[PDB]
Amino acid sequence: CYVRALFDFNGNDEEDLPFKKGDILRIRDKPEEQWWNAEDSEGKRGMIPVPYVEKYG
Repeated sequence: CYVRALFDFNGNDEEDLPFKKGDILRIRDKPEEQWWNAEDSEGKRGMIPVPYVEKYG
């Protein structure tokens, strides 16, 4: 129920869930086929790149 973001990304464009190369995100929603809704290290649910993140849990 998590993913490892092997790509950095800290900004604020489309509310995309930011992260740092080698981060973990808890994916709970996977509507799109690349941008899934996962949580950050604070629970903040946002858009996470499946191509930039791996499947962990």
